Amino acid sequence: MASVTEQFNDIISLYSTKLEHTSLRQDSPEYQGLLLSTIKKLLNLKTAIFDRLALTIDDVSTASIKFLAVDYYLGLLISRRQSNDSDVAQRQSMKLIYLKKSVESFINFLTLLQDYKLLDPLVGEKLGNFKDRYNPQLSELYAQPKNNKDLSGAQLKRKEKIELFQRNKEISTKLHCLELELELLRELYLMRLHHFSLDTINNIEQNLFECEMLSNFLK
Amino acid sequence: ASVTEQFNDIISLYSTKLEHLRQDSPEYQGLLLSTIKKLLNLKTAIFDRLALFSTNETIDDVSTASIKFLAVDYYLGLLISRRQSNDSDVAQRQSMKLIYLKKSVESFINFLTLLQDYKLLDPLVGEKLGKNNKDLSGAQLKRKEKIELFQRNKEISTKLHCLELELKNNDEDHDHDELLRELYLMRLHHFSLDTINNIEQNLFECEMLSNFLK
Ligand SMILES: [Zn+2]
Ligand SMILES: [Zn+2]
Ligand SMILES: [Zn+2]
Ligand SMILES: [Zn+2]
Repeated sequence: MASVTEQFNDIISLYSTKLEHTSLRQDSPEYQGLLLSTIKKLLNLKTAIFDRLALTIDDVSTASIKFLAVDYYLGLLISRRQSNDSDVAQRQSMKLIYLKKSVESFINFLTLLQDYKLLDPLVGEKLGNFKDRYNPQLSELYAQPKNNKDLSGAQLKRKEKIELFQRNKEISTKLHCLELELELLRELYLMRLHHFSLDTINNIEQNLFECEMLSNFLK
Repeated sequence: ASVTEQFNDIISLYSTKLEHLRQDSPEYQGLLLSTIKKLLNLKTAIFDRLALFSTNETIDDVSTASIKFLAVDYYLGLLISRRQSNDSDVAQRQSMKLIYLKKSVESFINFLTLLQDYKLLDPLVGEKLGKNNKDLSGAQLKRKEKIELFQRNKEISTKLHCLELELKNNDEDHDHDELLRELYLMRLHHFSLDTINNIEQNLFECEMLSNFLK
């Protein structure tokens, strides 16, 4: 519906202008209220595009390429949800559900790019390391030091992080020069997905760590 | 019975049953509490009664067999770290945990101060001694992967390892008292790193808990 592109564009704008960063309290009903309706809209859009219109990357028309990011944006929005339930257990437990759902969306997104043979092999190696795609482990994303003496383990982790970081910076700069230069459109859209897939690894790490940390306090 | 025998038993209890199965259990928390109580009473005896470290002005005035007592505050930090409420109410548990972590930090800092008093505190440790849940978790993550910590732990562990072997390796039947003492003091150096570590972990957890309220 309406068009799908305009709808997507409005969603992304709400995200960038009001939901990515806020000056309001994140537990505020004004913030969560807009966040929730945004998500509801994006979920409706996914159904419209993927289910009802039912849309190789050669096969995708230029303006449709944007939509491969719907799960990315669901990832980003969902990780930001918070409950205001008076019940403290319920509100904390809900947070874990949000982080779980955010990560699932993020994984949907990578899996989709992989299905289109678009996935940076750096990102794909990480995606592949999940023994259970639906139960992904922070221990599968990077090598982790065995203990607090494991210098090699820690140096290996730093090596893998630095490689993520450099690659992310590289694609960010390529995306940046493309946006500013704005035939190029198609390249921009593809580069944008590229930057998203790298960003995703950071979000998946942060959410898995954050989830594990907040979970211990409920145990 | 004596101050020194009470200490070895407290430490042995910790190492065997309290350091690492079932932590929410009344049985574990019961044993943790009695051990903390014993250790606080031993603290009163050595620190206040005997005044061991207020009356021996220099580290060399402390006997080798009494160097071990410097770690009292260290073990109190550790024990207190592991205290948990088993109340059905989540908010009570979490607030009770906040309190414990705050009290474990106090002991740990007490331990470093005491090492500082004896001019034994490592210069790096010394300068360490003297935001929502997403940002805290983010910050923790990056701190936890800093190299300096692992490099330093590796070093001290190998120094420790070699000191123990130099102590044991003794076909000549020499007096290895100077080495024994070096071992003990190095072990406190180790503890001091683990303390800075634990203090950060606790402060992070304590800040996370505090967020849940504001
Ligand atoms: Zn440029
Ligand atoms: Zn989770
Ligand atoms: Zn050696
Ligand atoms: Zn605190």
